[PDB]
Amino acid sequence: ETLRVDPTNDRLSALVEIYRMMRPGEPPTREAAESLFENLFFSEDRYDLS
Amino acid sequence: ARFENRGVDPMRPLLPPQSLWLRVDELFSELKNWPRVQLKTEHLPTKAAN
Repeated sequence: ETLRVDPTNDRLSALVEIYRMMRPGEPPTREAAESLFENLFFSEDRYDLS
Repeated sequence: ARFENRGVDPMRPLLPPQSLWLRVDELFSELKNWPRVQLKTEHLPTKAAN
């Protein structure tokens, strides 16, 4: 049912939606979205479980 | 590259560039429809129309 309620089928619009919910406005690109999502949870710099 | 760079963002989606532009092969086809001159900065050896 989460797949049904999701308005997203492909990954780029998913990263767009992530970009918009993190920061509204400022019309996104691909690379800003991929950069933001990759540094959000997968960067050793800005995210670190001890 | 710009098109899929902004092939995101359901706020202002875009048409595929095939309508707003020719393709390169489409150009080089229509460039066989007109008598054409090519000026270039070196020495071609020898042939007719040259």
